[PDB]
Amino acid sequence: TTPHATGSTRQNGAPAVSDRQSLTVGSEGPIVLHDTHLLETHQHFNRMNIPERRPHAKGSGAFGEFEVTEDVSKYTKALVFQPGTKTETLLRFSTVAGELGSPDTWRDVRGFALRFYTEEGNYDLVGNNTPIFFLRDPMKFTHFIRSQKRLPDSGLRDATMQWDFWTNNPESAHQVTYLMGPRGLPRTWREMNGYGSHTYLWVNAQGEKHWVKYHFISQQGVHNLSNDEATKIAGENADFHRQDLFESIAKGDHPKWDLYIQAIPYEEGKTYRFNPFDLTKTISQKDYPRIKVGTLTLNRNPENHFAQIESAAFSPSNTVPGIGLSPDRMLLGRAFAYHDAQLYRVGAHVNQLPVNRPKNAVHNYAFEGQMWYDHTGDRSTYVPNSNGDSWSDETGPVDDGWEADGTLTREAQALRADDDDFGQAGTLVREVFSDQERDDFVETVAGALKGVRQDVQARAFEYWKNVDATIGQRIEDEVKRHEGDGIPGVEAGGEARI
Amino acid sequence: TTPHATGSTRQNGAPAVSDRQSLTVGSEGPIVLHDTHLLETHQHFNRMNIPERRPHAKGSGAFGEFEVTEDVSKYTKALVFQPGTKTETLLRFSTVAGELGSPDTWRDVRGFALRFYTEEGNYDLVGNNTPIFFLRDPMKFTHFIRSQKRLPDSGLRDATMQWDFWTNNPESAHQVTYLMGPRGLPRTWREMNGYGSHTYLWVNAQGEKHWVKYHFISQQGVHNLSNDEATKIAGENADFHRQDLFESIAKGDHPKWDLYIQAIPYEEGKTYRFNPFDLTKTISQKDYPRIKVGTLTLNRNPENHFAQIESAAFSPSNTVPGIGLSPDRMLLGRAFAYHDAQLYRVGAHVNQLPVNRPKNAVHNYAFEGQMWYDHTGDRSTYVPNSNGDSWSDETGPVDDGWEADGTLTREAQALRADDDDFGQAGTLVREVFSDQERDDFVETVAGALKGVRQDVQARAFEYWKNVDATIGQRIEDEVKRHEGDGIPGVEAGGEARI
Amino acid sequence: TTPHATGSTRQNGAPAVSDRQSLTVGSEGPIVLHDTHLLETHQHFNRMNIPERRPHAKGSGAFGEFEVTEDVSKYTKALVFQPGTKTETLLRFSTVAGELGSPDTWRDVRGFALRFYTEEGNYDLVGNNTPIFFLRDPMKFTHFIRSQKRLPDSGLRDATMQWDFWTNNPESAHQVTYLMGPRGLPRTWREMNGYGSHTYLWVNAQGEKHWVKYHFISQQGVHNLSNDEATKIAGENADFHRQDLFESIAKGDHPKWDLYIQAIPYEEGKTYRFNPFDLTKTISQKDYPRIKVGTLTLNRNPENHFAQIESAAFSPSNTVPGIGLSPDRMLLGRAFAYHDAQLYRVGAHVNQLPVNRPKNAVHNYAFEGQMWYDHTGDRSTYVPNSNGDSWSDETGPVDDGWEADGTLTREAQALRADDDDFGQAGTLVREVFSDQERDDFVETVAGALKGVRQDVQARAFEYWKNVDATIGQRIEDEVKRHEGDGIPGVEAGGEARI
Amino acid sequence: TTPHATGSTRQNGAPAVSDRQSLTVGSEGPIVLHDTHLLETHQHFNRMNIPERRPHAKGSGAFGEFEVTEDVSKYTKALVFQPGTKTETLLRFSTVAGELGSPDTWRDVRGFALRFYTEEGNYDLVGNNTPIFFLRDPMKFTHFIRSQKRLPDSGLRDATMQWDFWTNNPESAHQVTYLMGPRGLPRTWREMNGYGSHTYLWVNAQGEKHWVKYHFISQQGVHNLSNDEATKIAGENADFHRQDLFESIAKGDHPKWDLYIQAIPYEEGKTYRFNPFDLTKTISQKDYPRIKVGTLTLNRNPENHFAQIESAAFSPSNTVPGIGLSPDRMLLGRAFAYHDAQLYRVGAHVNQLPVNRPKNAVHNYAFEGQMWYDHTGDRSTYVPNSNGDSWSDETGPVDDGWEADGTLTREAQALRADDDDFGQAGTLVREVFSDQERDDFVETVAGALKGVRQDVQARAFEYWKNVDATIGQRIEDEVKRHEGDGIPGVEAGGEARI
Ligand code: HEM
Repeated sequence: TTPHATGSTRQNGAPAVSDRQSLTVGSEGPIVLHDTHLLETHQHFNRMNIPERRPHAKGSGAFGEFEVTEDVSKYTKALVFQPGTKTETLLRFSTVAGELGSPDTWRDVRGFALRFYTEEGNYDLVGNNTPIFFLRDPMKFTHFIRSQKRLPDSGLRDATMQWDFWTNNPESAHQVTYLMGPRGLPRTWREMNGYGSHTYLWVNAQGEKHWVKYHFISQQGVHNLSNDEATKIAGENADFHRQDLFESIAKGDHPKWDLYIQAIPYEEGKTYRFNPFDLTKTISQKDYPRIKVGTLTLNRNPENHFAQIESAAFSPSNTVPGIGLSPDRMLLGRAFAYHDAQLYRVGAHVNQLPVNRPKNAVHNYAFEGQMWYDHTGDRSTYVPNSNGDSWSDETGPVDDGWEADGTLTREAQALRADDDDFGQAGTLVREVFSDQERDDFVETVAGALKGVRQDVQARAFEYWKNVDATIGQRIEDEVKRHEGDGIPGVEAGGEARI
Repeated sequence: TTPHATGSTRQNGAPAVSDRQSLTVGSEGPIVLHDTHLLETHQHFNRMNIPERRPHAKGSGAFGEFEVTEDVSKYTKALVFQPGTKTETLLRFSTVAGELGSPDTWRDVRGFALRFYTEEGNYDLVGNNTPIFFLRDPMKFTHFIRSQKRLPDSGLRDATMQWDFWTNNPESAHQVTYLMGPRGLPRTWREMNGYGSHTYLWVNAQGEKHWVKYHFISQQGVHNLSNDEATKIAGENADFHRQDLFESIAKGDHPKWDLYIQAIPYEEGKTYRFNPFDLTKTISQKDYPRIKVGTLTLNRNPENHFAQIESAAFSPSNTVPGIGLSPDRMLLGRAFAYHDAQLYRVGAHVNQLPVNRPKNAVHNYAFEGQMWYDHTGDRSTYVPNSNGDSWSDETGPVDDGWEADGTLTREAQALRADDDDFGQAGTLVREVFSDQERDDFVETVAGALKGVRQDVQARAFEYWKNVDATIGQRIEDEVKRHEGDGIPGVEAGGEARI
Repeated sequence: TTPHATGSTRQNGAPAVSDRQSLTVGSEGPIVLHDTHLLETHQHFNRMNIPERRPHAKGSGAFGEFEVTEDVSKYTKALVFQPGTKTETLLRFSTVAGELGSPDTWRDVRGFALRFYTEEGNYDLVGNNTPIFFLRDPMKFTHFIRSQKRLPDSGLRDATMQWDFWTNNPESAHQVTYLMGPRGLPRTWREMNGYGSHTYLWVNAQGEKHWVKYHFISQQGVHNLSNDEATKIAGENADFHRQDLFESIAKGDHPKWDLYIQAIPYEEGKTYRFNPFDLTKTISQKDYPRIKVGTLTLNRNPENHFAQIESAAFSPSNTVPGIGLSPDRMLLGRAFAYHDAQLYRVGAHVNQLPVNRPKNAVHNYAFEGQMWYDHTGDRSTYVPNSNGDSWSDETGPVDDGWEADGTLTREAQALRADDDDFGQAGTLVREVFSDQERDDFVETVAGALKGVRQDVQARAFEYWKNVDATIGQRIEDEVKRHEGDGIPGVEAGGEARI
Repeated sequence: TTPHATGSTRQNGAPAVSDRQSLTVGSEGPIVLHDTHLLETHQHFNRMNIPERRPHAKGSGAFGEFEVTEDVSKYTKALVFQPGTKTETLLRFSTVAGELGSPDTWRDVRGFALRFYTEEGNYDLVGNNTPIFFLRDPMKFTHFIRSQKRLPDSGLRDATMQWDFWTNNPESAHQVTYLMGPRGLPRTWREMNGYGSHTYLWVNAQGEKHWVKYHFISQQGVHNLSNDEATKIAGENADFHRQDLFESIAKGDHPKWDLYIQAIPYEEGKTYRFNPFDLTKTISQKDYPRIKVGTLTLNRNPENHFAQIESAAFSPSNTVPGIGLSPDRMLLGRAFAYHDAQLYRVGAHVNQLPVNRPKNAVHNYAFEGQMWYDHTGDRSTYVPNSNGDSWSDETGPVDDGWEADGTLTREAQALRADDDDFGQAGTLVREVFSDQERDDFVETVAGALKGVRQDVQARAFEYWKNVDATIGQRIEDEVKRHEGDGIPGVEAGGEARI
């Protein structure tokens, strides 16, 4: 306490005098321009909001730990996955389409964004609750997300727009099937699996390469809500998932996931009968079984949601030695996009905020800019230099690379032996779902098509029949009778929609 | 169509070639850095979101017309209110606390933001659906809004925080009573009244001054939802109000409001038994009756929600000759705050966007800055100048002013004869509400207090007993039995809250 | 060093691999999109620049110490000025009109911006190298600065614009005389005086008030350059002053200034024969003599110019207990303007950057926003609260206030007995300047008028004759003969100017 | 004029009342918070400055016209270069290293940024006044520019840093030779040549490809200043080039350049004895002669420098059909970097500002964002769509592409038969320069090395001897005697430098 303290300060540390009354000319007079405490507090209030994420605006998370319990050193040299290693983590969960204040229990994909604070940098595995996605080229991603959001005139979400996009981009079928099935509505984030989705590259100490898939299997099981239940919860508690996570950890109920990988030898990646670089494809566990790595535990709530969760900036570009990207076009687009969005959303120095700083020493050739908190003193700004300030200069083929040859083109990826748009979705509907799940699926899909413009409905019937003739007929019959579930978060029809 | 057209362009107008596939080295190869269409489209996608309004993030609106049907020329010289004048309008409706994607049917205040595109500038009457507010000094406003939003650790709304603030700021009682009563949940925006809330100054052609209140009385009546109904709708259709407005106008059902004023002679403003400059007070219609002015009709939907509604920037500083502010401290704070927030939210040149431009010629001493669309050529940048570029230089007392005298102070406004924190709220509960409304009010308030930390509940009981001894006891009895309604948008208790 | 280190890292702390070659498909192939090190480094490079200050863009500074050597406790309770106190300082010097890369030796005002890192907050005394300024109302300031900068079409500085403004605002005469005299061209920043210019309020422990002027008298003396010398230096070394300061401190030659105040009793401020609240007036040292306080020494160079000097954010609003503002309209405008500019220039959290943080604990009701480095955990966001998080709530007249009474008006300040626009300037020319200084002054002013549009020249002759009939005739005679010095930084005439 | 007009307005179009006095409580009282005209004007003034370009901050330009006078339709299908076509242009000239207010006559590269407003989009040819550059990989560019700017502690330019960079990157020799020769100091922008520097791709109507170099040969000749003359001018008139251009056009003296290309058949690009994709190499005019295209005339000054020149945003990504990029790594980096910098410098909608809009219709899949002036109404936001809103979907090899094959690598480009770092520079010194130019060159280079740290000087002597043994010895001898010219804009040595 200072001699003239009053209970709080202005931004310069001087006593604020009052947090409750403005500076006026007498009790009845106007406010004066030089009420600097009023000005500082209001000008800051007016700049509290930052642009929400696009997509995945609505979310929350927690800190935890990852422990390696198996030996996978033969597949990677990454320090984080070496035998016995324990690493601090941060995980943010999210929906995709909805904005900052939208209900948690809308039918949607969920994000599973995981950071490992490793000894050789921050390693971000930015996943979802599905092993696949709707698209295989990033040029389509902007269109997709806009189709999932709002009409330009009325500002409403619209199933007609969603189905127009999906039916005109049949590569979407595998993921749309997954979304419309039971897993479109997780009961809690604790009761859903996480996946890397993409094929990544692992490189071992000898330079040998494997293509890898990541699977985070919940120790709490996979539990889902019905459309009706999720709708009810959306009204009663729009932050049901956020609350559940925080309360579970606060009570000492720490959720866990076991990490497994699939590991494909380098050369087999080029010849496998499904394209591992096609994000719409899963890789059969019969061909490439899951191999255990270790266990993820979440055990610590944030102390400040905005500083630690909202301001967190995850990026697939945040690889570490031993782990690389792959020829998956969607992943390569992501390598650019996140960092770019974060410069706008948070700032040029987003990676100097405590939650985004690595544990190891950063020695990076970047200087100046707004809000530069940790400056580099008189370090040289150029390389090579004669001043003893180090730089990197490895030449030749990179350890996390691969080969390419061809002419510059814009075209679809070449099909492997068993690649198509509909086969894997079919397999899901026919072989994986139970009878009860198929019944629910029909009611969901028919519901999602209710009120959809007729020409778009007609294309949807052909789309679903391509997935499976029987399910597609069942959906068609129900839509023609105007039956089906209400879908939390979206509807179609009426004068304010297409 | 150009000779080499492909169906769409890049930002420079050159053909885009593809909106569907990225530029790769062969079909199987990586994406190249020089896919400039991928880069432009993604970099723009990443900068689509802007900071949401704080407060009043969730909203929508429509264009319309205001017609003057009475003669109020004796009270004001403002062109917009002269006999027979018809003026184009824009109205945005909103909630207060919730973010961009939050349900429309939460219990809350609603915004009623009205712009008139007058011949002498844009006149903004930025109102609410209540004639009063919770506070009488703008220093408290930042605290209030933060109390209505989320806890810093868990990110949840919390009734304990809301009641802690309200019970420690008893000036809030009049508005908290209004909010907890029937009008806290409008059925539609068409079925709610709008109010200026503040006293404004009107000045006539001779310089005579009146203090005025604005009242917009819905021709559709005032209709409200129950807590249970609003909760159900929040789940089923989070954009119920936005949809209702758009569909009603699209069908030709144009909602109307009649404008009335109360007009207090200048000197009587200083002596009236309730303080007209205290935003927590209504002015009795027995003392100062409502006088009709004209009728507001909404008749045209936006063609682009984001450009015309989200990017609209309303401000109480946007007065026109004949209409001024008043010694209401809250209004004086608002004169600064909106324009300031909009510089951050939209940009320095927010008032050059079409929706925010006036109809008349702007000749303003402001130049340069980012995104300066309409430049001033070689116009002089300073005054006086010898180049024939005009400026303003009226000296002496302004026509929309008043007197003040005193020492610089931070203290509460002096009480008029009948000013207090609780009397008007009481009158509402005892005399205005029906028996059924009182019964509902008890269930609402008791519900809002369920799970609230006990020390804060105890202060709430004293607060409600100060409003009315009988209602306060009824609330206390119900809270002690753990009864009451669920309140859409908020709750208390549990490990993630206070 | 990590096991896989390469000499530098990316922003996530992972090895960068190369700071010298991009990632390509073979040696001859294109750059791939996923060269994330290329992207991070370029995207940061592209965001290194921040808006330059307006005005005072060109500058540099150093750290030092202020030691109180006299007892002025009877005039102020401010901790920084209590007997024997030593306080760390930061001082930035600057010109006014020129941009970031403009020569240091243009004829101009110099800034003298001094921060004291006190035990009760950062106290900023943001002065100039003159005791007066050109204007007495902040509405004119924007116009003035724009007149000192560039024409809207050609982008050139123009003496015609400068004189058009000055001659149409005769309040400018006192400062224009000072600027055109010897002190318009300091040889070094070490060899110029600094001044607070404005009257400030000092309040002692008993609540007694004095109006104060600050004077920083250089121990190195006041030494100036001729127009010809300054022009030569502008070509040979555009950073002459910046270099001089850095080299002098590096060699151990620490420049010093002694601080003196003038102290006017509170009531005498209202009756003195020159208006102490008029920034165009000096206060006679015969009436109110200088009183010594202590000594300022600069002794430490920055380690990083951009982080410590460019990103420094000084503000007259940064008062501390014992020191307040005054009824000087220009000072009251400054209380708002600096903080506002800094939110745009640097960011919302400009006062969390190390150079701008106070030494004492900040407990301020501001939360969230972009680049929030030092978060407040779970501290309450509202007041009063029941959670033990303190706030301020002092009521009544503030200790650094004063009285006012009147109607809202826009008009000139009332004249004291001896106030006018020209008298003090005259006194300077007639009584203070030597014969040689008068001769130089004539050559400077005539030079500054060379090529000026004839109608503006004619008004300038009347202006100078009002200052002093003899000097004004001498200037007129020289201008009519087209004689006079070239003025570093500006000229008039020709097809690209007025 | 409106009935209540006062000579100017606020931003909402209402009369401003005064541009000269603030709103106070009586003449002697404080300024009130609700002086909204003071607030608007100051808040805008505070946001007038935008980040300067990095690099090429200091510049100016003019509009003009390009006329095709020859038939080059066999080489390109680009509309802009078809027989007889006349196209409106905008050209911005600039230096590179210096900031916004830095003198025009520093020794430096000059920018030559040319936009053609074509019928098929804006085509930007963003050149320099040299056919080569210092570097051949964009990873080095950030380092280079930072080396040309200021030391991190003192904020001074430093020749030691410049030479440390250049001598450690010997690829720089060709361009450093050009810069240190006569053409480092153009007398005017009218008296310098412009060059595209890079190889670009031209594609004709049949799909046949040629690699092209652009050369803009001044009809005013090439005229240069001495170091001493340029230094003198830097002091006397820091805006000498800006003024010269504006005055010449104003007087009707319209500067012209003739455009010539070199055209290399596609296959010969891969085998030519100098690498056409190496920006440090010129292509011999004996092997590939210059072919005339047409003439560029500048004939119209800007009406607003800031809106039309400062806010102009040029980009090499702004190609048009018939013109593509090439495998030059530096060009490929530029395709990303400009647009990125402009999003920060100006805004997301930089290409909606009038100067940056194309003449033809833009139909681009980008929506929303700050300051969106020209919205897209209810146009579909996704593709394909069933709503009649067109998109692009060309599949297969692009017309402006080429082939690549290899593994992902970071390494130097493979050498052609006659590629090295020093040979072309030599040829310049030995064969192109006259005796007098060689004498001047020695004095320039020796001057540039004066005061440079001895170890860096020693490396510079080896560097210059590699260019030419005789010139290198002459430079060494002069440096060891401490002789040489002063170089405008830079020096070395002393306590504030390396
Ligand atoms: C990889 C190498 C280069 C990179 C990354 C690069 C980057 C940039 C950037 C970011 C700007 C500022 C753009 C803006 O803010 O509007 C710029 C300006 C400029 N650059 Fe480049 N540059 C490179 C090489 C070159 C070369 C080789 C040339 C000439 C052939 C050139 C000519 C120019 C010109 C003339 C400007 C100023 C344009 C104007 O007047 O607005 N640059 N450069």
